[PDB]
Amino acid sequence: KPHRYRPGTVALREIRRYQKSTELLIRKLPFQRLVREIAQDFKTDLRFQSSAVMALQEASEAYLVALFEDTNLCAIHAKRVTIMPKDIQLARRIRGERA
Amino acid sequence: KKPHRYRPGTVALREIRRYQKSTELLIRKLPFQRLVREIAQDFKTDLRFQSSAVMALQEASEAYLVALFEDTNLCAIHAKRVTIMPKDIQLARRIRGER
Amino acid sequence: RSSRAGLQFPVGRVHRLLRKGNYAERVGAGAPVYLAAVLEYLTAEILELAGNAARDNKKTRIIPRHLQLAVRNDEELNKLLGRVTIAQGGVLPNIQSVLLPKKT
Amino acid sequence: GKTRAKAKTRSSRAGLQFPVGRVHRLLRKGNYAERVGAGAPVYLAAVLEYLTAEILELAGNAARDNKKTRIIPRHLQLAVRNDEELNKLLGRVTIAQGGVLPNIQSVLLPKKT
Amino acid sequence: GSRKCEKAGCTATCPVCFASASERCAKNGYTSRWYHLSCGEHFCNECFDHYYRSHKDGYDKYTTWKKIWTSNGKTEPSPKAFMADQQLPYWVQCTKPECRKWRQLTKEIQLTPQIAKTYRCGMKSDHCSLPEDLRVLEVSNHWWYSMLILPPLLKDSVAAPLLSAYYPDCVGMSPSCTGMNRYFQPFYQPNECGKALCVRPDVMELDELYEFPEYSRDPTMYLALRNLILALWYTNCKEALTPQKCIPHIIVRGLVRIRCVQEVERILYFMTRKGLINTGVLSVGADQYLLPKDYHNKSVIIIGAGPAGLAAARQLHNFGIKVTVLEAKDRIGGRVWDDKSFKGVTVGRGAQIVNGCINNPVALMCEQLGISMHKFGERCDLIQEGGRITDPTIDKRMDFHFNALLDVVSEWRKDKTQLQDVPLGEKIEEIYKAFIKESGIQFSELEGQVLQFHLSNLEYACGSNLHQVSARSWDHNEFFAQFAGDHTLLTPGYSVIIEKLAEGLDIQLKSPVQCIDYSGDEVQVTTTDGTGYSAQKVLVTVPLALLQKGAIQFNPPLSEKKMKAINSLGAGIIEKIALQFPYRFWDSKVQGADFFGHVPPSASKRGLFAVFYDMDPQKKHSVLMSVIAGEAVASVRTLDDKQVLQQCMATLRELFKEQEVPDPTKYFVTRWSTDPWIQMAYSFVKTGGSGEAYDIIAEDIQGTVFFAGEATNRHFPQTVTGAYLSGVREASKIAAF
Amino acid sequence: KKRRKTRKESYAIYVYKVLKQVHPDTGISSKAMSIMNSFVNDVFERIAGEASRLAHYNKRSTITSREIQTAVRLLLPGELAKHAVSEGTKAVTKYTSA
Amino acid sequence: KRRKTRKESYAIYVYKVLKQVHPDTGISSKAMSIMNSFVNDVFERIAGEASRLAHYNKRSTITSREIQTAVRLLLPGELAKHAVSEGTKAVTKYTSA
Amino acid sequence: DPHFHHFLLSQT
Amino acid sequence: RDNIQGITKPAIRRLARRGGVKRISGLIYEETRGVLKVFLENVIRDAVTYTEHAKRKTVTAMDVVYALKRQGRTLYGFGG
Amino acid sequence: RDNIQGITKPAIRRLARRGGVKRISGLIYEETRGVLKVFLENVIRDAVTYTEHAKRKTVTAMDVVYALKRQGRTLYGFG
Amino acid sequence: ARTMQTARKSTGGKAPRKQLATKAAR
DNA sequence: ATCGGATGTATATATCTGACACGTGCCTGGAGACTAGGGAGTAATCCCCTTGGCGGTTAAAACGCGGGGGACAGCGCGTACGTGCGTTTAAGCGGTGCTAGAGCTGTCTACGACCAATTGAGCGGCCTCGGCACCGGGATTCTCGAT
DNA sequence: ATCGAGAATCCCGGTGCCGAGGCCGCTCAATTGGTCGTAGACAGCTCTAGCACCGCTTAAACGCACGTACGCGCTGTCCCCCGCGTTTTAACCGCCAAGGGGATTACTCCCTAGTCTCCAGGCACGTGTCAGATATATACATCCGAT
Ligand SMILES: Cc1cc2nc3c(=O)[nH]c(=O)nc-3n(C[C@H](O)[C@H](O)[C@H](O)COP(=O)(O)OP(=O)(O)OC[C@H]3O[C@@H](n4cnc5c(N)ncnc54)[C@H](O)[C@@H]3O)c2cc1C
Ligand SMILES: [Zn+2]
Ligand SMILES: [Zn+2]
Ligand SMILES: [Zn+2]
Repeated sequence: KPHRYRPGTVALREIRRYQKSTELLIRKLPFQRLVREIAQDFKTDLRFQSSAVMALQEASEAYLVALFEDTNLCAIHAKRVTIMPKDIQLARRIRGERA
Repeated sequence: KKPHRYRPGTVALREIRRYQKSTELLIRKLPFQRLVREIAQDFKTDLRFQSSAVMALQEASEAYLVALFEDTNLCAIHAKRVTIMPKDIQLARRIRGER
Repeated sequence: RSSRAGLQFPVGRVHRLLRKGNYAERVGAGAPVYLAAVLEYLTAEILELAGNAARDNKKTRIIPRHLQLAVRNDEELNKLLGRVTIAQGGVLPNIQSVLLPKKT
Repeated sequence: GKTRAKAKTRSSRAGLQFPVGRVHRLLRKGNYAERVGAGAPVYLAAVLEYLTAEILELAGNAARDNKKTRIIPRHLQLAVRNDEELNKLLGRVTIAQGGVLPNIQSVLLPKKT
Repeated sequence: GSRKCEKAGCTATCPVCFASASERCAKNGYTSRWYHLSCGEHFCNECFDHYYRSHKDGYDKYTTWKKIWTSNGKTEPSPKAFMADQQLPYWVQCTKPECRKWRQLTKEIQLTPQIAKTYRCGMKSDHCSLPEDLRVLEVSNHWWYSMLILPPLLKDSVAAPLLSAYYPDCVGMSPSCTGMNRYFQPFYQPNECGKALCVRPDVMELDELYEFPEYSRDPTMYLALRNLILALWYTNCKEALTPQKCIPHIIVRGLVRIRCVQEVERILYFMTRKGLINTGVLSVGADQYLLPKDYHNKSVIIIGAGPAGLAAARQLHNFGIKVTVLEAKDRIGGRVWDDKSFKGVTVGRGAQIVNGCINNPVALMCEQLGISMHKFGERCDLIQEGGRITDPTIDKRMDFHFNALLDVVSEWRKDKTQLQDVPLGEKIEEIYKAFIKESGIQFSELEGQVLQFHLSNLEYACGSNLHQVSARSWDHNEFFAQFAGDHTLLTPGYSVIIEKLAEGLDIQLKSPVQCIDYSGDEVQVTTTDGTGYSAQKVLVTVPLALLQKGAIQFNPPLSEKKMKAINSLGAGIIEKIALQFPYRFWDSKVQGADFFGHVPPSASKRGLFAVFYDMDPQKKHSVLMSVIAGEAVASVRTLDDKQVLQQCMATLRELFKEQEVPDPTKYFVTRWSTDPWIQMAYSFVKTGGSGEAYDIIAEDIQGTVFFAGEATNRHFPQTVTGAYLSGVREASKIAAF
Repeated sequence: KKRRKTRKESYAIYVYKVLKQVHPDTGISSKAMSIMNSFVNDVFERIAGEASRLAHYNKRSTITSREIQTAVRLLLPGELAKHAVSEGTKAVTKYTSA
Repeated sequence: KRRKTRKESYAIYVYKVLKQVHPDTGISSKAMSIMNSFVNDVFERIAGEASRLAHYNKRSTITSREIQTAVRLLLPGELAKHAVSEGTKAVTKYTSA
Repeated sequence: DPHFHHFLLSQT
Repeated sequence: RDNIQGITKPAIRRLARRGGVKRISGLIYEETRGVLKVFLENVIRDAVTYTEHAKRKTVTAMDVVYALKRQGRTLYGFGG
Repeated sequence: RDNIQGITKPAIRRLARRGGVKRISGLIYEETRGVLKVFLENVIRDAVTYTEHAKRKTVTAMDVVYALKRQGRTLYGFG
Repeated sequence: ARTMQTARKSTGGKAPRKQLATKAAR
């Protein structure tokens, strides 16, 4: 008798897990290739220490995570429970991100 | 003959053209001055102020309040509302990190 | 002869202000020339945009309103000064488009 | 003709456990003032000892209260973010391997009976 | 620990703690230090620490109080202050007549006025027989107060709500605390311009320091009691204020309350004698006298039964002093004389207006009588013969110029002495001509006529043509604080107040005094028919004109100094006409205004009915009143009443030219000028004269012959109020002896 | 393998000592130790810089303990300021008594 | 009798650059003091960044190259390019004399 | 300041 | 009395008009006085801290331009 | 393939669910790649200048922690 | 005296106004 | 959907008045010409630590496929606040007075750099085991589909 | 409305292993002890600028009516995104190779603090205009009914 819990049990339970855990999410080699690719524009043929790639990973996840905190408060303040891109644009504008 | 009146919003929008257009200082100087002195009595007593310092706190008051209505107004417009409400003030204060 | 500088901005006064703020223990030769050149550039275009945006108010004296919108109109000068209030500045005429009264 | 005279250090001249000499050298060697006074890093080492004791204290309380015997940086995350004033000193500071203190907005919690 | 007190000279041979706040209280035993509040009140070092030390249970209570005492007061919150204000037990005096013992209330009991009002010993055996705490007697030793650390501060003073602008502890009240006639404003408010009959809540007046020198160092206790007394008087001015009524309203902790209660009686009697309270038309009879039997043995003859004579007589009588009033005429009142024969209205032949009701004795007396006054509106159109209301711009233009002329006069006089005095009228004229010369400006005939109206209004005020009045001194009295607030029409008339003052006094009518002899042991007074009177003291209140005429023979004669002052003032004069009509013909044009002005056709005629007064504020009856002033008083002296009436009606038909005016059906024309025992309306300063003249005339002779009357009041000349106050003044002087 | 390294500094044994003072039988991990190290450096340049410009405003050229008291009363929020000043005066006076 | 101290500004220099750009067009005093505190603000940002940048490379000397890097960190983009290009114009125009 | 004094309390 | 209240309801209206706010709800003014009160409490606290350190009884304008600089709200036009 | 998509769709889901986000719309992912791209462009534009000033060809950890500190986003745990 | 005037009071020639400045005032 | 009061707002013209651009004087900080120790460019090397490749497994990513609930447009109904007019009312002004304290300048002095010998103290190399993972098994709890 | 699969989550138990903690040498930065010009507490004046006070006008603030439109709750309707099996597929991991570049230590040397004097650049200080606010009268631009 297959029966999925619902739209929200995987969500809220998985929010309890991925708030509760500590480790770094987005994978090492695609992120590393990303930083090298953006790095090629300002200067050719760079080199990275590995821990610096972990550092850009950590600040990048913390900045995105805080952005989803705030855009979540944005869309909840519209009596919605779903992030939509104009909410992202709002928090980037409200915070001051929007140049 | 007796109507003449205007819509609720013509005096508002023309008033936005005037008070965005002008620049001068527009909270009255003696109630503001007494306000700064009465807030100032708590930390230390029997004070003395230069006048231009009271002008300077008047500038910080207008800058911080006015910018807070900028972001509060974008908050309430992002709710498909054209009227700000105190929860929007609370939202922009949490987004700027003022708690 | 006394004519030695013949450039722009006070190299000696800025040089004093680099030596007497405890930044390094010692300050090289070419540096206040460099920093003076940069500040003359920045000063120059900010007063230029206050120049055209002063002539748009048909005046001759630049008041701080002209420095307000003279900064806030260009992107880069605004991004250099985005945390700085200007006294007697006011705002640019920003109006959100939903407030514009529409009709037939 | 002697430079002994009870060869003592300092931190014990003030009753602390912070390096007055190392902090003192770090105040003289960052170009903060051409002269640096007599008892300034005594005062400053006192302030930093209080702050260190506060954060490590709350990570100790949270360290028992999440059933370990060793402070990990996660306990520094929710150790710092639970006091108000320590959070206000560190509100612009990310700390790595910290994660997020568990916050759930009220509309996300289920609308059960 | 010790058994001795910190304070040097304290006679407490056995200190005990009144606080018992600490579980460690020393009681009657040993303590490291006994803290002294008074010779009979101490608290031990343990209870001190109980509040003072942060780690003690009473610290909260002391810090909270210390905060209220900060947002509310200007004295430092010391533990001793906290004790005297918060912990000291109350004391209350047994009200049983044959007991009257003072009792300490248990520390939890909060004394109220109701408790004090009815308290008897034991109120929670013969409780009244238990000996009085020995500490009570000590309080009445002069050195007792000297060894009080802090002055008493009253709680819930009746004066409090009137003083919310002052620091409570600066006016004798406690920082930890908290429908009157609008005309009662006894206390100066901070940063106020002067106004008449006001006292500073925080400072003793000169006469007060004189009577109570012991308070010059610290006036706290006095001010609290004086302020309370005034507040109580004004709260209910219809009853004599007695110590019994005050005592329940004296709320303060400690034995000091006993000292406060003991002082209230002294201050009450001083206030009464001086005429600050228990005054006005308040009447008091045998066994109700307002001053102790100590003042009673003495006697007085008062000459004249106008406002001044009757004021002094009322005061002295209420004091318990033997008084006889001798009046020349067949009626009392003097320049107060009301006609009650007009339909539905009372019309004064003499005084009827009250100039500045705030703190005015007249306003008080109206309160006591339940009388309402009518406040004048501002509007007074300047109507021309015949019909035209003066253009508002012309009106404003000439008002400005008129007053500008007064400014330059006040500027001219600054460096002139009496020996260089010139008539106000002449000075104004010259300045006016010299201005038209200077600036080519030229005024129309009407503009000149409007200026004449204003001049006429000055003449009405002074009771004289302006060429008689001093440029230097015409307005001398304004050097002193004047009566602020509404000017009113005393619609029932001053006679009601007069009647009330005189009621039950010993007054002899038709007894004109001719001789006063004060050369012997007591004053011999003889009337014109030879009737003899005698008393220890005599007060003369006859009008200035009668003093000038020398109608009373003084032996020994008045001093040359007095005579010069008497003659340096002018016996000012105006006359009134009242007219009754069949209907209110002026309503259309006048539109409810209390009065209207009459623009003079010429300078010579300017004082002939310059202002007309609508004598019914209810706008129902039809009575007009007008005045004859300046030159016009002379022009009317040979005219009979009918002729004056004819000229007034001719004037009205001019003022209301474009309409009809009914005939009057009843009228009067006054002849004060030729009333033998009066011969005037009110005094003014003649050219060469000084305001000091009023003081000189006021000066008693050898504490035996006293003077009152409007012409003796330098602060408040001319008025019923001023005359009334001069009588109160003299009653105080006479009663002191 | 066999060659001189490069002398280095830290705060780590001091943070370990205060850990011995507060909860004496309790461990700490290595990256948390580097967190506290960078924390002590971060606060150290905060009040050091506040001492720099706060001493620059008054036309002085000397950093004394009054300046550090003011600057701690600027960065430390409130209750965190007060006990820092009490420990600071206790360490100044407790130093000075010798 | 006795006069009073003073205190420098940039107001004559700001006036001179204004005379370079739009020469027949004046300036008011509040805007002059705003420009004054503006150039003090940028001066302390760039000198401060020179301090934080010299304080990393174990160096205790602020030459012009550190000001080049610190300008290439503060000023965004285009005016960084022309700013640094004018800086090379003034170093090279200086030393070639 | 004679101006303000209460009339009945300045009779010395 | 009640200095805070001295910030008038039309003044908060006027600052909203400069901000580009059309319509203002009911309890905006209470919270507006509260927010202005908090901001002036922090700025005045830091300015007093800047003024007690020079041991001077008088607060100047350079005091509070410094205090506004340190909170990341720099304000030109008064020096420094 | 995803030249820069790397931040797979479930990876952005995992970061959002660390942030406490229940339901994610459709175009969120491309904008999220854009915002992350802008942030990294500024951070390593500033970091590469620190690596260029020492004339060194290898970016270190102190480089990016210093350049993060300057942008007001200070990050402990590396130096 | 001027004080006798009710209707159409004169105003010119008045001495400067004095204002009690006590310390007991909050 | 057009037309007209009306009405707030843009357009010359004087007008005082004063704030700014400017001329006089001065004094001290810019500069100019030396020296000197040291910070740093510059070479070369040590080695190590970044890059690169390659194979083996596979957790994660991609993708297809239900399906339902969340966004959103309509819509009716209340209320609250914008608009405008009579009342007040205290803020601005504008002068007048008083002296507390910023600021100046001088006095005298306790205190931080300069060296310079002396040493243990924190730091790196190098052990060593106990706490956290970590399967591995097992009872609890919560959810979701039933009554 | 309330009760069972059953699946995720929490509770002990041996294992291991390795990273946390500790110990032994050991360079060098703290330390101690004197000097020394000097920055700065400290005293005192001064005068000036902040605070206090009082009267007058009035723009602005306050307060009452009123109406409509803005907020907001219900209703339906669609679809986009959540959830879960199935494939694949590329990330992770171990190890092996090579050297380019970071860190080090030394070498040499130019260069920027440091001194003393010399003078004009800017900066304090009168000054008198020409730019702008302020009426002041005057013809457009758009709003708002009412058609
Ligand atoms: C027409 C008029 C209008 C006035 N308007 C006003 C006004 O509007 N408001 C206002 O306040 N005041 C007004 N006054 C003035 C006011 O009435 C007087 O100032 C006041 O009455 C004077 O008081 P008095 O007691 O001093 O003297 P009086 O009233 O004059 O009385 C003196 C008494 O002394 C008596 N006397 C005289 N000689 C002898 C003697 N030899 N023996 C015995 N008795 C003697 C007289 O008979 C009289 O009874 C007005 C007066 C008049 C005449
Ligand atoms: Zn006791
Ligand atoms: Zn005693
Ligand atoms: Zn009894």
